[PDB]
Amino acid sequence: MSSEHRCIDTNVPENAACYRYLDGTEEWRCLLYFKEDAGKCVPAPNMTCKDKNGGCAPEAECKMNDKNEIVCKCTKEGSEPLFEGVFCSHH
Repeated sequence: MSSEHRCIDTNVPENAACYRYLDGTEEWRCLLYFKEDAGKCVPAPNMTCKDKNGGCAPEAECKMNDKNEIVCKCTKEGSEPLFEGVFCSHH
């Protein structure tokens, strides 16, 4: 990820990613196969797309793979997945 969007204000939970937006706000999200609860990212090995979009960014498409794997897709053109699609960004 680009250095400008690394978080610098938030003490990020374990097993979470964090993105700092242009407006100065920061958002942390648990990594895939983890689920958020009060500041902790709990292991969630069989979470599905029905539970908060599988942990994929809200604007992403979540698909279940044949192996029961979560596949996030960033659909906007020139959008690319960060952290396997927990966030989607331009380039």
